[PDB]
Amino acid sequence: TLLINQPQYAWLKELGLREENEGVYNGSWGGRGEVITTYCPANNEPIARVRQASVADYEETVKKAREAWKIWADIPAPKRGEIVRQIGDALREKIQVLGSLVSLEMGKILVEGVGEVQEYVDICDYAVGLSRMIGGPILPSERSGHALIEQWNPVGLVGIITAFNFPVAVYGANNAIAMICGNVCLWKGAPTTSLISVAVTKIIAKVLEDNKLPGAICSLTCGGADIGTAMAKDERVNLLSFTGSTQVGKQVGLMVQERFGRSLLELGGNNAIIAFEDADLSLVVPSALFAAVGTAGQRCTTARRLFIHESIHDEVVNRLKKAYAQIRVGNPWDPNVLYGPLHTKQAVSMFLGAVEEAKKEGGTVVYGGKVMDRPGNYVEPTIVTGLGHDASIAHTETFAPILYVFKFKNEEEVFAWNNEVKQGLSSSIFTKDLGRIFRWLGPKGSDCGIVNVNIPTSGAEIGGAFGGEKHTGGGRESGSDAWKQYMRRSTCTINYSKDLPLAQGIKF
Amino acid sequence: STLLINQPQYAWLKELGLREENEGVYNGSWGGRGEVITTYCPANNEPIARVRQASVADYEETVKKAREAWKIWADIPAPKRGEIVRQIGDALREKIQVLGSLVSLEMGKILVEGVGEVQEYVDICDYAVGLSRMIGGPILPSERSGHALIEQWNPVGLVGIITAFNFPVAVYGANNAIAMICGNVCLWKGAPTTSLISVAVTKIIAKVLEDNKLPGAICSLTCGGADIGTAMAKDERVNLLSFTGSTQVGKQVGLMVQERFGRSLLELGGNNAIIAFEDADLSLVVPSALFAAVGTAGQRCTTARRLFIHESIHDEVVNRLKKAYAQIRVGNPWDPNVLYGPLHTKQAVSMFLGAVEEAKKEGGTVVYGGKVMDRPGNYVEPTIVTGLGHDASIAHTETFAPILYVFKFKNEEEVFAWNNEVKQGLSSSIFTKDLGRIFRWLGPKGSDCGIVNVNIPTSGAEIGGAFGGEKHTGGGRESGSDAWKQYMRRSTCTINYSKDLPLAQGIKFQ
Amino acid sequence: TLLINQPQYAWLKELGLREENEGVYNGSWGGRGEVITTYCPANNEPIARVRQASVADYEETVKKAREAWKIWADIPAPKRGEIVRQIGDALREKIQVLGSLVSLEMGKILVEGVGEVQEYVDICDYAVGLSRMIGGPILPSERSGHALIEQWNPVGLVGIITAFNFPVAVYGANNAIAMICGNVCLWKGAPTTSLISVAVTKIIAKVLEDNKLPGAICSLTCGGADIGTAMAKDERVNLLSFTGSTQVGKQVGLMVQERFGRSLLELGGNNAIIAFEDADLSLVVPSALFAAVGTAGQRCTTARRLFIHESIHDEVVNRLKKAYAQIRVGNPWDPNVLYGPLHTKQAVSMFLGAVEEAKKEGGTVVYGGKVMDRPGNYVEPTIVTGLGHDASIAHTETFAPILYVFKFKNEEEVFAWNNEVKQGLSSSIFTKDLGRIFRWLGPKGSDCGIVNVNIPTSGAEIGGAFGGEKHTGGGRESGSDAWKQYMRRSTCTINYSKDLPLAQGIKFQ
Amino acid sequence: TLLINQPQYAWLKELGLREENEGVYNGSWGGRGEVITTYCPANNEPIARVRQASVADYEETVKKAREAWKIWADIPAPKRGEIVRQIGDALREKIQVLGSLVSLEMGKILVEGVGEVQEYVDICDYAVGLSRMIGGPILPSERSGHALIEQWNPVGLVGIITAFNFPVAVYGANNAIAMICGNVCLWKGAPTTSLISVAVTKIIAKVLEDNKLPGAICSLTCGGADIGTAMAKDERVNLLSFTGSTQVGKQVGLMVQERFGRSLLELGGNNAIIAFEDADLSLVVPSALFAAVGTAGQRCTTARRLFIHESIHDEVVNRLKKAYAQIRVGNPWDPNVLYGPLHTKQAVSMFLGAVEEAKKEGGTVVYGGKVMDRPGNYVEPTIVTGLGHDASIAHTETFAPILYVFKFKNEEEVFAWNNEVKQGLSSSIFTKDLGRIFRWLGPKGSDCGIVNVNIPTSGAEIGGAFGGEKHTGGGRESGSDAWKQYMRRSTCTINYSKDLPLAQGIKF
Ligand SMILES: O=C(O)c1ccccn1
Repeated sequence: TLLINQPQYAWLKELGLREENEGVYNGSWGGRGEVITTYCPANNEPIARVRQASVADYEETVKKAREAWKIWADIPAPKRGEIVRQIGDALREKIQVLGSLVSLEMGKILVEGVGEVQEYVDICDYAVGLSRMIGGPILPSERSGHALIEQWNPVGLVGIITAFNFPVAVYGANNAIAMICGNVCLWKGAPTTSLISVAVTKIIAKVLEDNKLPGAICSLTCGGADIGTAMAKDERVNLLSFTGSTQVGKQVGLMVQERFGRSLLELGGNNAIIAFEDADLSLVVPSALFAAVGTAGQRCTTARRLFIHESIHDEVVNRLKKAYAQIRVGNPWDPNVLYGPLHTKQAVSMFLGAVEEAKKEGGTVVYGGKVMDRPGNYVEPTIVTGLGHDASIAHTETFAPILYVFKFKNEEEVFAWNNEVKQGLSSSIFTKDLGRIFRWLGPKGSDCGIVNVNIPTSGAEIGGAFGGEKHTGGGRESGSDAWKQYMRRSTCTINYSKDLPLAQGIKF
Repeated sequence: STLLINQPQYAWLKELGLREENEGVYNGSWGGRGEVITTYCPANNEPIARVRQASVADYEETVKKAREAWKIWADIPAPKRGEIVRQIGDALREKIQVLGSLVSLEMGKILVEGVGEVQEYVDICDYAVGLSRMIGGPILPSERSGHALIEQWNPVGLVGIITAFNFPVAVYGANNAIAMICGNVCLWKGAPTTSLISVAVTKIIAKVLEDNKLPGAICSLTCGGADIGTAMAKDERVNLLSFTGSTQVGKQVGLMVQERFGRSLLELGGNNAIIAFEDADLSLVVPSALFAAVGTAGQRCTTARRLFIHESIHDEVVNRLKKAYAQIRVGNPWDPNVLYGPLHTKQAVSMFLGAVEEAKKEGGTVVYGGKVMDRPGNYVEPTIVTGLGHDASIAHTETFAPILYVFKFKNEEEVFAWNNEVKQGLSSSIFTKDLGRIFRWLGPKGSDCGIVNVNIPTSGAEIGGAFGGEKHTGGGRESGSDAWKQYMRRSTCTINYSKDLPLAQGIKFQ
Repeated sequence: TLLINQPQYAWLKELGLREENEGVYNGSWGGRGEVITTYCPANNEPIARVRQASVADYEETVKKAREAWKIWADIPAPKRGEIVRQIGDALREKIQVLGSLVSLEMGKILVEGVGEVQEYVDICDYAVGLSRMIGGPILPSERSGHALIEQWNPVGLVGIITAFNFPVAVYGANNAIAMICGNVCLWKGAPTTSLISVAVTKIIAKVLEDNKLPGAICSLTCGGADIGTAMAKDERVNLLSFTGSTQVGKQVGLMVQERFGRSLLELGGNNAIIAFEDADLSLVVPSALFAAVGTAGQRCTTARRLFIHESIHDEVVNRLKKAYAQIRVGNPWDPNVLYGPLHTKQAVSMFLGAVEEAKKEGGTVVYGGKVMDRPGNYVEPTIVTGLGHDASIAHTETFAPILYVFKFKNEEEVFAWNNEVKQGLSSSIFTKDLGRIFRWLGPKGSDCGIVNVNIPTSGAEIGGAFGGEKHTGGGRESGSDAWKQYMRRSTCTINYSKDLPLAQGIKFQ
Repeated sequence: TLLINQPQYAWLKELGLREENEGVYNGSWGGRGEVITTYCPANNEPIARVRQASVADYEETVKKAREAWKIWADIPAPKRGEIVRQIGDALREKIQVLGSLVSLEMGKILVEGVGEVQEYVDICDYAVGLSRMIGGPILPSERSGHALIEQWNPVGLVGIITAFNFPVAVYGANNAIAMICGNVCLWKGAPTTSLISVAVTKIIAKVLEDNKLPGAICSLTCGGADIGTAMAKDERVNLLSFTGSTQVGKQVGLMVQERFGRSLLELGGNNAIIAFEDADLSLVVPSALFAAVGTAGQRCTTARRLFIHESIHDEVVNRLKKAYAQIRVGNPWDPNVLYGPLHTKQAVSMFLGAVEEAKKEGGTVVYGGKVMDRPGNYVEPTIVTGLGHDASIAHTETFAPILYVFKFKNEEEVFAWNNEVKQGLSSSIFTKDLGRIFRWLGPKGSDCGIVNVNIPTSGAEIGGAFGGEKHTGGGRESGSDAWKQYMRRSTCTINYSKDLPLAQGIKF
């Protein structure tokens, strides 16, 4: 009955999962909330069960995490990095089976499930180096006998709320950075990826316990919106990193602002690719396909708007069509598959509604647009032509593989059309024009947090800060100085003299 | 005759271009179709001059003109924008004494502090000029052959700036100089009771812009009250809103800006503590506490309001503080060598009396001061209260009045906790010679504030570092370090200059 | 017969100059060495005289500079920055008359003279900001109870030797940066630009004295090779910044290394411009003209090699010839003059020798190649085609306006030819190809300190670090973190605890 | 008679060592130069033999390294970091046996041998993070339509000459950083630690080979002064990093400067500890012992001068004497051993000469001063009192455990006494005075590259740049932005417009 109780899936026990799993970890495993069953999206069969957090579970866990912080903040940052390095090795030891679980419970293809674990592994290695580097400048005081220094210290407890579509890597990016910065973490993942959240936490818990560290340093409280909301309102959650829908994210942002907390918001995108007349069409067509259909269109960075110069529009559309027809559909863990199911049946319903609404707004389905007749949550990847750039359905983010195609003529209007949506995550132009590229990157260019040239909207690397502007929420994760969001800055002046000169020469 | 600006002894006000009635809207053009306000001298309760504030149409027209000017301003390279800011710096230098005198007249702080406040603006202009050659991000090594990876920084657009009465020049200036070199345009709304100062500052800046053939709306002014501030917080065209003011109002500003996914920079109240350990140099403690507590008549966000003294030295420090308080020269604040001026409004005087009375109700002892002074203007005695518990309600209330609550302590850990227990988190100071204690105060179990000082008072930051607080102080930073990043938007940019398309994390998709 | 005594040169007195000028400043003005007369290269007439430094002058000045350092290093960097700001203002007030002196004594046209002073003004502005910023990171120690910080402190006395061709801005860039970093300076300029060194030193001296600072913070000892050799051997000169010829610079570098001092070497260039087949020729032709004939070809960053793709070589050469013919020649202070004299008579002999050797090596002089028949050191700007890329004359740096033009076909061979010389100062390519640009900026591209795209090889802005690789000497000036060359780094670990955790977990007890 | 042929030392074969080993590696192993035998300094028995490089070997190896660079420089820096990370893992796998070999062939005790490999491991970790970080700023050009960027690129071939006393960690610090910066390396170690050089090179060669990279990326040419001099004069060695004697390093710097190459010089120190009257004597005494007798006084950072305030001089000396007596002498692999032999018999001769000269200069040997009666190069750790601060013998760098102890009265004079020597590496004060600590760190304080408070002169951590000033030569290794010495800076202006504005507004 349960897939975990079948021999074809026995590899699941290599992650320590069983028929019913505790979904609270705070140094002890438990869970007194409702028992959830998660299902495989490729065939709608139940996998295994997870005991979620009650409100009392949440309360005790927050309290144990903050107690653990007293020990953890006293550990020198490079020694904290050593813990994160060992997390990276423990992920390496299980990268194949953990990525297989991502494919089974979430539904993305195996190379992407494994790639998502690799992302976590890479940010661990990055964080280990950062743990010898984080800090601020010593600055020259205008005052004799005074030192001026910028200090950075952990904020305390970092709550981390993640979404279904990257159930490993977003948590990992938040976790590795927050840890070397001296914070403790509390994780609430998507309820429909509870087994993944448990498996990752099992890997981390062993590293902590092997090092005789309190496990609440990386706490887990599986649950739904009630846990998410409690975290948003909890003054003891010093920083709340939220990855999820723009609609829920706005309310998270407001609840955290109400209590003068700190939030890091990673919200939706409505990302555009723009192909100018001089673009390399050998580069445009596969870039569009990967960015539109990768992860069955379920990335925040998924290419949802394709603008093509009038001269090459019909040619690119025809070529994209013949390439969609060759997409290989099947079970996401089957090794010769490019395209798996959507994550939920609700997502199929939303996809179907968006398609029919695109038809009612005057669009033409030139490829796809049908729910597939097969077990699971499969839909056809879809191309829609003929809508105006400001069509209501086009300015809506639908987490589904629907690509809206538009004509354009001049650079100035199409830069404006890129920027006219409420979201601001990723953006790509394809062109060879040197001038046009630097204008794209400049103040009158793209307004997004990711601004790419001759590569698609998705698949960034960990060395840079990841996030967006406008309704994408403003937060950054991973690289550059994103670590600063997980710490508090102090500006510190130390008088080591016997005099008291005042700034600006004030003679009191 | 009744207006100060029409008396010959205050004729120096006209060196700032101020007249009997002044336009309070600037956007390239001077206007003001809203209410006319009269601002008053707190040292003698006489009216100074009038300002015609912004109507709603004025605000609407100014936002549009600023955003039009941004199209031109954003195309000027940063170093050339720095040259404009450098010229603003020179303009303030040439007016520093008479502008500081106006700050003393309309706001009420003493002359060395009014001049010192203009000096901060001059300092931040100098800083921003060098920064205009420096702002940007790293070129990073991509993991992909044939790709570049670069972090770009670009202006957010229109920066709205809302300021308070108690620093009517320096807070605007720190926001303005940094926002300008970062390629933003600005829209200023100051405290209505310091409207002449806002007008005078904007006349200085507008001349530099116009002399450089630039659209004046780059540094716009819309004088007005809470309805204008509320419009700025609700306006999607205001890309970043920097708000300095009360915690209560700032919380509502932050919520409104978050409601529209705007950006906000919040600089709210403090309840700042000085802590003197038993080993402290008392010859640094007593003068430092005096300046931090009675400076600006106790009306700074960074004013010391809580003084923790080790039990072994509590009585002696209190006695020496009392003797120091009695020495303070009181007078008109624009008079050189005056050390103590009036509170900004009559209401503040009443709230001073209110807090003193509540402090007595809660069991405290007024060991010095506590009364209004018998003279013209809004003068109160700088006041010292002993005997309250550290958790007394009146001691957890920011009041822009010169009242210092003094507490005893014994142990390091408890007094760090008492520093951290309040809702605000702006500034903090310990006085001690102990090396370990100092690094613990600066560390993760030490002060939770944005300013963490050792052997100096809570007030008087230099411009080279970032300025701001944590917790209910709102989290914004101004001035130094990389505070400039709050005025720009980061983008992480990958440029494929090859003929292949390898994907991150080595993912194969064919 | 001195120019300074003629009515039309009376503006020289606005710089405090007179008939015979003291060439030593250390708080007081002096000079007991040989008196030198400098001459205007536009008419070979004498301008004025400078009393140079004796050994006793040099000895007394080094001692005074190091005594002043005790005061100067105690002044907070932002307060030092305020001094540099006032130097910037005193330069702005005299920019026209100082530019004019640069034109008269050095010989570059007035816009470049004024523009060189502007460089110094610009870097003052930059340094004022830097004075609030210089320092190092606080780093996380692996040891509990320990702080780990990087401190930066001045080296002490910075000796600065400069050349004739940029007699203001190279000193200025070293000066502003060394000053905000807490160092005192000792200047020895080119003897043929002694009046410019004196006039600059007078402007700075007034600012120091006006601020009640000891004037030896910016000391001057005008002299020849004897003073520069003394500086290179002097253990009291903590950093020697030397701008000049590769030959002299190599010996300076050795002498400083012999005594374990620090040196900043800014030496010669043999800079190439490369025009690919896809280049905007409306960009190539004016860019090549400016880089090759600007300052009469006497910049270290002057373009001396021009690589043009085979397809466009003849078209570019003809357009450049037509462009050379339209250059306006005359007195460099006269309006709209774009080309003035070479700096010395010796430079004119070198110009002629290089051209003869060019034809000997098989070259073809397609334009110029002769001295002009007029007073001063005027030579025709010259274009030579037909040499191989590795001809001897083309690998030698001659401070004369001679442009060597080469054909190429493929990108990899021409990148290599850029890199094949001993110098490594500046380089430039003209192209629209996005991949070619990033390869030129990458590890298999240009090996130079300055690597440009669609602009010539000369005229840098101050925001970045300036200098070259290979025989150019490795030093950097002005922008980015060039300031670190003027300071010493310390790595400082502070135990504030009551324990002694050892690094790498070594248990030794 | 060879220890490697005794079954007692069979653990050496875990490092791939044999009776006769190849001392040249460039992807293949060889060596046509003289065969050197290295000896164990604790018993003067021969360990094994190494075939050193002939000049022909060196020429062949330089050429192969330069060709390998063309491949290596094209590998993206993060992927170069992945190679270094694997090098770090390969060292972890052999840390005990490699640490034992350091103790056997060099002579330091086992916790320090192991700890020296740990330095290398830690710098690999650090460099892995750096590999995603190295580069320069994008700057705002004053010219419209222009970009201004600071690029950093590899210099090419980095020659690395190391010394006997840290035969692993110094090479490692140079190697890990140079690798991620895109350089190839050529290593010439101390002839008397040739077996250590081969063993480290064997570990790195396996990683390179497993990753299908040319082995000459980390070349080795074992040899003496002829190889070292060829490297210093070789224009193909773009950067030469030299750790060693001040006398030899001066000639290396001159030879490199003659050819306009780059050199990084890490030379000797004459390092001082200063104990003020308010110092915690419980910190002072152990720190002085570890810093003075650690590694039998053979570190470049060894404490050789101890300045004690007059009021506490006698009590500190007496307490140090009572402590030196409890130093445990034995073989450097025997357990609980604090103190081993000197590296050579010549070092013993220099030791006796220095003790004899110190006595003739008026010093009193208050502890030690004599050769130990046992096999190997053992000498007693020695304390000398009574000398003036400028005594001739105290201003020699004798690489042996002799601590010269001086009195002082005032801060200004003893700071000057710290600074009066020719070397400028490490320095340390013990005090509680805030004002004195910040003066020591400031412009009138220590003139050294390492400036410590309440910790001794040795044992620095990898996060900061390591090196000294004055006759210590000025190079830096390891942390902060020391990576910049291994790369070349370029300032790059890109005109993406159709206009030609000149800098400073010059109209031509
Ligand atoms: O530290 C202070 O008192 C603060 C500084 C910035 C402007 C307002 N006042």
